[PDB]
This record gives sequence, structure tokens and C-alpha cells, in this order.
Amino acid sequence: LDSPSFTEDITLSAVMLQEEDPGEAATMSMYPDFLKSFLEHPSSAVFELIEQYEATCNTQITLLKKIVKRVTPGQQKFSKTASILWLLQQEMVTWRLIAALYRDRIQSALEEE
Amino acid sequence: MRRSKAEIQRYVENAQNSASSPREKSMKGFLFARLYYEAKEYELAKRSVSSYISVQERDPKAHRFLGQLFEIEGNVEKAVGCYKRSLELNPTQKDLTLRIAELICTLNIKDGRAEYWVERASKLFPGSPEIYRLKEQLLSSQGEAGWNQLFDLIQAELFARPNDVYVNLKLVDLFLSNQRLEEAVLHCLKPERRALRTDIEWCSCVVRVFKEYLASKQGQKNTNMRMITKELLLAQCDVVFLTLSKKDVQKSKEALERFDQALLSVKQSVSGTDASDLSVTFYEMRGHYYMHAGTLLLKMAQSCEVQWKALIEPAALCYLLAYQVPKPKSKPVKGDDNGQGFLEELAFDRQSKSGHLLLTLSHGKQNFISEIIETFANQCGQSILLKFLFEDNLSMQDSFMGSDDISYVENRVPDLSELSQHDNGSLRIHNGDLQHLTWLGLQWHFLSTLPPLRKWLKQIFPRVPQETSRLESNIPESICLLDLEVFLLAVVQTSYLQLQDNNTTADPNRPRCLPLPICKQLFTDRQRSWWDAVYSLITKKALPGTSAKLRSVIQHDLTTLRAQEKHGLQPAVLVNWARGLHKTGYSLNSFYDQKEYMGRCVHYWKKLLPLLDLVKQKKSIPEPVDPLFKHFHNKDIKVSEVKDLEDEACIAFATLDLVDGKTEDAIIAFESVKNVVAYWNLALIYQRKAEEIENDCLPAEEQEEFQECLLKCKGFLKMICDEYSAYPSIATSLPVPVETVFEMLDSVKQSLGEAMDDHSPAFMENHSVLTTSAIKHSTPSPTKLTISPSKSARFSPK
Amino acid sequence: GLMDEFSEWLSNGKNLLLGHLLRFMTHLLLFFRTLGLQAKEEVSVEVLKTYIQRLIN
Repeated sequence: LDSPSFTEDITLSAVMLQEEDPGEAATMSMYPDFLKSFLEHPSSAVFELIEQYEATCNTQITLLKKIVKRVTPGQQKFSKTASILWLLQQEMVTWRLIAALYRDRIQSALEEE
Repeated sequence: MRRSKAEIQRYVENAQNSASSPREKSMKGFLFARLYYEAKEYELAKRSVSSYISVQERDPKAHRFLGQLFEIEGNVEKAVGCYKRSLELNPTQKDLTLRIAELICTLNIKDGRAEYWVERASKLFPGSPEIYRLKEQLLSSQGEAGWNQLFDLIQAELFARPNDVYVNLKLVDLFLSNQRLEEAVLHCLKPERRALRTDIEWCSCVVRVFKEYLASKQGQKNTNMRMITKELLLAQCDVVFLTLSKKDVQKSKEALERFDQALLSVKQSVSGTDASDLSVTFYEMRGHYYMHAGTLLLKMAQSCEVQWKALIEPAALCYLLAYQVPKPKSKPVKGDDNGQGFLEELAFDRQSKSGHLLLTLSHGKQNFISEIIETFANQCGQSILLKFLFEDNLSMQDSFMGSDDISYVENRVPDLSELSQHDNGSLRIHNGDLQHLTWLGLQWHFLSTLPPLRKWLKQIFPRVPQETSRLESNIPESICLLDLEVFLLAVVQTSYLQLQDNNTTADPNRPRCLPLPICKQLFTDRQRSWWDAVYSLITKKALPGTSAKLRSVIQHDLTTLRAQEKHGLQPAVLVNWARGLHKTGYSLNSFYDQKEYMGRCVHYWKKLLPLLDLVKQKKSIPEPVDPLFKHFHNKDIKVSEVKDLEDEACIAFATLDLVDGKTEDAIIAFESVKNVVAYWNLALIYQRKAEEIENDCLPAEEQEEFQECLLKCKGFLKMICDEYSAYPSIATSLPVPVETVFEMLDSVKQSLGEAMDDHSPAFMENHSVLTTSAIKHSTPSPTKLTISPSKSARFSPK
Repeated sequence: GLMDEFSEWLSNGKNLLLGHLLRFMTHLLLFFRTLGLQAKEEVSVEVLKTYIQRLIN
């Protein structure tokens, strides 16, 4: 009983600030989460699975955005993390595109009768 | 109303007289052309559209419509010209590219334009069956160069569509045309071809190829010959089964005759001591032969060729002979499960079908199997069977049936526990076919026994949860086993009612349910479409791109199954679901399973109560125009039955509160109903309360509570005996035999001892205090987990 | 065409592919397989092998 939303996020952001590359570690942390999401969803629920991949990307993007905003412009370590942040944003929006287009394509193929 | 030529012409003349310019007259020409086409005046339609095209040359719809007019006249070259012009003006018309290719191939296959249009169509519709047919037609004209390209095309289409019967037949015919008989045989033997055994043309082609191969190799003792003879007997059995279902009686006789001769030819090669795979298959196929012979006799009675009475005993002997064939003894040879498990699945299917048909044909006569053995299990009975099946076409020596020994038949009635095991085996071959499931469910229903649907559904759908926490969801991914169980219970019930309404004029010797091959469709095409959509989605067998359409079919009819808003169900279906789930749930030893079944039973009772109020008010129940389950007015709930159903709903609510461990709320609820079933549940509660107190060293307070529980138990058991003594019809409403009530009453008297028989305190005078507060049977809305650890659940399932 | 790009990227040097991109490619192929879409099996096997080798490392 009662209330997670502000202290856990501060601890995780502070732990990743101790890693030599917080962008690579954010990417690595998502490998078990992607497999877990794949195993939890039956083959009939493929679009709920993509929505869960989008959500998993968005959680890490939000964490990395908080890290990048807290740092003074000009440290070479954070240019790599900013590049990985952009690549994870590109991954998230690519999953959203896949969900939109393949949902329409599959639904259309069922309605052509 | 079709407009007359004269009405159209008056309309055209008026519309032409009102037009200010020749251009304005021609602009109306497309509308006039459509009106003349609806009148079948194709010449006037052509003149009208040609006059429109001369003003609007860039309209694709006018050129398309002119092409359709030329096509109806058989002027294919002008039609193709008009369609090309329409396609040039609007390239989005993909359908027109296919139609141009079809028309060119129909006109002249040797036209070099045909290859261009077929290849252009192939890019627009990859893997279309019509494009495969057009490419086949083109390549078949090109000789040897066409042969290699046709082979490559067939391999590509079989890779895209392995289960296409037509493409598979064409590959076999292409091997036969090149004298490559060994490759035709190898292709027929492929394990992926088992899915094609439901098609009569495929099985007949396999039979043809294997007979031709065996004829070509006569004299060579090869291991391959025994394997091909094995698969030939299987393919002959499939041809008989499919001909029994899809063809007339005469074709079924000819199919069975060819199978009889095939068995006779193998009989000399099968010595009774050889545990060879061919010998095992031969005895299995002997059982199938008699099962199919019995089915053919019942088919002849159904076509009115012979009376039912004359063919029941001969057909029952054939099913007896089929039932008694021993199952193949599986040696689990570690390493190649695909071949021997299939004959065991066939044996389970034969034994299930033949055993249920023996019980159906006996009509409950105890000595029926004995009378049949004495009458027909002899050489005279064999000669009568041969005459019924083949007339004068086969002699006793030229027939497998005439040469077979049927004198060693056991007087064995099918056991229900063995049949339940055989039914679970038969489900593997039918892969969850709704006709098979409904047929088995009807057999059990005719025996007045609940079908073991839970076991069947766990075998077909091993990954589907038993229940869902989201009954208000209509999402296809939220389906549970209980949604499938109520679906099957309603299908079986609606099939049973449909068989009764059709049977009110039928011969008393007619079987209540016919064998599967000759049995009419037991369900509606909507029930089929829903079940096949569920099956295809859950098993991941759905065709690519169809999954959105399948989800929409499921989502619509899942609202009906869960009794959501405007479900349109007949009340009698909800009563049958609640009763079926109550009986199944009460028979389960698992607390969690009992709770799920009782929870779902109570859900349907809660949905039924407002409909019973409408029936009490003499209001009509809304019927859907196309219902998932047909309404049967012979089962409409009468106003007299409403009270007994309200009392049954209250019992089911009290049973759920008992299963939830709310024993006190359940006692109060049962005491309120004042029925034998409620008194029985009260007696069981007080007996269990006494057994929980029974520990070998009780304090005096616990000894008084123990005695009070036994006195309450004795009180309710006596009320059941007193009501049974007044009305012996109550034995049908009791959950247990009346003997079990007497045995429990006498055990409770022994535990109370003789010393208390004379002091009855007035068992009902002191609970006349607590007024009317509507007991809200609230299911918990989902409030977040707050763990308070201080009540260990007191209810262990002993 | 997407499978041809994946084949080119794997050929130009397996060690230059970022870990998130190999993850994404793998899960996209599993998605296509779940939908019954025909992908080039040879390239699908090579993406999976390269991702498995990354997980080992």
C-alpha cells in the first residue's frame, strides 16, 4: 500500500548517471522487457504487443530526456547519449507506424468480401 | 419494377427534347445507356454510350461500360479494346487488367499479348488462383519449354499454398504425363498431404497412382510395396468416407465394393502372426470397413431404398464388428511419432463412433446385442449382409466380407467410461471440427449425461484460460474456455430441439442421431463462421490479412455469449447454461474451478431474472432477425415455471457464497428458499461444521456446538424424508439418490446416540426477527491490493 | 526490399550495427512471422544469429 511516482524515477536516473554510457545501458535494460512483452502476448494480440513496445521505448526516452536536460551543454559523453535518445525516439515512432499501417492492411483484407 | 422499353424510350425522348444543344443530349447518353442495359436492350445501350463517349472521350466509366456491352455480345476483341482505353484513362482499375488477360486467353492462347497481360495481372494480384489458371493455360500450349516453366510455377504456387487441391492434382498429372510414376508416388506420400484427405478428387487420384504403381511393380518383393499397400488401404477408406458424405447411395456402394476387393487382395499377404505395420493397418481398415458398411445400410434406409426396421440389426452387427477390433498396441519407438500415432487416432475415432451408434441403435434394449449375434453372426447372416450391400455383384468367395470370420463376436455392450476415453482420442483426428463436437455432445445428451466439454476444450485449446475477469469485454483476445463451453452447450441443445421438431413424424425404428457422414449439418452457418474464426485465431491457422475480419465476427457474437446488453438470447438457453455450469462446477474437486463455474452460473442467473419478470408481466421477449441460437417456441418459459427458476437462481447464489467461504450468508440464503435442494445443502453444511468440530478432545462448549450441528443436520434430513414421503416425484429434483439421504440420516442418528430421541425443541419458533434489507450480492469491483494478513482461509477441500 | 537492405547492412560489418537496431530488426521479423508475411528466411536467420551473438557478448 500507497504511492509510487517520484522517488523511484530519481533513484533510477541517479543509478544510470553512474554508468559509463547511460544511452547503451538504457538500450540494454529493454532487452528482457521486449522478450517478456512478446511472451505475455498470444499471437492473436500482435497489436497490443506493438503498443507495449512503444510504451517500453517511451519510458526509456523519458528517462534519457530527464538525464540530457540535467546536464550542462558541452560534455562529449552526452553527445552519444543524445544520439541514442534520438535513435530510441525513431524506434518508438517506427513501432507506431507499423501498428497503424498493418492494422489497416489486415482489417482491409478481412473486409474485401 | 423493370421499366419497359417504351417507358425508357419516352423518358429518353422527353430528356432529348428538353436539351438545348446536341452536346447536352449526348451528355445524358451514359444514363440512357444504363437504362437500356437494365432493359437488356444492348444495341440501344451501345448507341447511347457511343454518343456519350463522342462528347466525353476521357471518361473511363463509359469505356468500361462499352467494353461490358461488347463482352455480352461475344465481341471479345472490341471489348478488350474498350477495356484497354478505360485502363489507360484510369490505371487504378486493377480488376480490368485481370479481365483483359482472361478475355485474351479465351480468344487466342497463342497471342503474344496474352503473356504480357497475364504477367501484368500477376504483378497486381500475386498468388491469385485465376492468374495461376491463366499461366497454366499459356504454358500448357508451349510443349517441353512450357513443361519446365509449368513445373516451376506449380512448385511456386504449392510453396505459397500447400493445401490447394487443384495445384496438387496438376503436379501429379504432370508427373504421370512424363512417365515419372515414382515421383507421383513420392508426392502422394508427403506428410503435409494429410490435410488434403478431406477432398474426394485428391483421395481418388492417390488411389489411382498407388494402384498403377503396384500394377507396374508386380513380382518385386520391395519394402516400398508394403508401405504403398498400407497407404492405398487408408486412401480407399477415405474415398468410402467422403463418398458416403458427398455422393449418392449408388456411388457409395461402388466405393465400398472397391474397398472390399482391396482388402481381399491384401488378406492373403497378412498372416495372423505377423506384427508388421501392414498387418496392423489391415486389421484397423477391417474395422473401418464394417463401420462404413453399417453407415451405408443406414444411408440406404435414409434414401428410402429399404425400411429402417430391416437395416437396424444388420447395421448394428457391422458397428459391433467395428467396435471390437483391438486398438494397435503402440510400442513407443523413440524417434518417429508421425505414422503409428495416426492409426491409434483412427482406432479411437472408429471405437467412439461405432460404440455411440450401438447405444443409439439399441434404443435401451438390454438383450439387443445378444439377439443380433445369434441372428446375424453366422454364414447365413453374412450372405444377407452381402446381398443388402452389393446385391448380386459379388459372390461370397469374391468378397472380403464373404470370406471374413464374423462368428467370433463377443456379447460386449459399450461402457460409458471407455466411450469417454475413446471420444478424447477421436478429437485429435477431427482437430476441433464443430460437426464432430456437436455430434458427440448430442450422443451424450441422448444418454441424459452431460458431455465432458471441459476435457475436450482443454485438449483443443490448451493455452486458453478457464475464466476471464473481464466478462464486460468483447475483445476476441479475452475469450475463455467457459465462453466456448456455453457456446457448445447451446449448439448441442439447439441441434437436439431441431432434431425433435423434424422427428415428430419419423419411423420409430429411425436412429435418434444418424452417423456423421450421413448426418445433416447440426449447426447454422453463423455458428460455423464464429467457431472457425475462434479456432483459426487461437490456433494461429488464420490466412494472412484475414485476422481483422475474423476479429470482427468474434467480437459481435461474443456479446451474445456473455449476455451483454441486447444479447437477444431465448431464456431457455440461459437456463440450460446455468444448469450445465452448476452440474459441472459441483462435480469438480478443485476450489478454484468450482468458484469459476459457480461465478459464471450466477452471472447467467442474474441476466435471466429480468427476463423472468417480463414473462411474469406476460411481455414478449425480443427476437433477433438473425439469431446466433434459434428461438424454439416449444421451450418458451411458462409463467408457472418462473417461481421454480427463481428458487433455483437463489440456490445457485447461496452455493456461490458457500464456495466463497461465506458460510453464514449461505445458510440464511438456503433457509429462505424452503426447498428440498436447499435443505440438502443445509444438511451438508451442518454435517461439515460437525466434522470440523470433531477432534478427539473437545471442551464442553465445543461438544454442545457439535450436538447442535448434528440436531440441525437431522432436522433438515428429516424434512427431506417427510417431503419425499408426501411426494415421491421429488426424487428427480434431489441432487443425490434418496438412498444417500437415508444413509446420512442413519449415520447422524448413530452419532447422536439413542439418548436424545424424545426432546425435539421446536425447530422453527425463534427466528422471526430481521426485516427486509435487500441482500446485495455484490461482486467486488477492482479495488487495489491492500494486504492485511490476519485470516488464514479456514476451508481446505477434504 | 527491406530484407535486401538488412542483408547489405549485415554484410558491411556485423560489429557496426547498434544493439537497439539489431533488437528492432529481430522483433520486426518475429512480428512479420506472426502475421504470416513471407520474409527472406536466409536473411532472417542471419539477423537472428547476429543478435544471438550480441546477447552472448
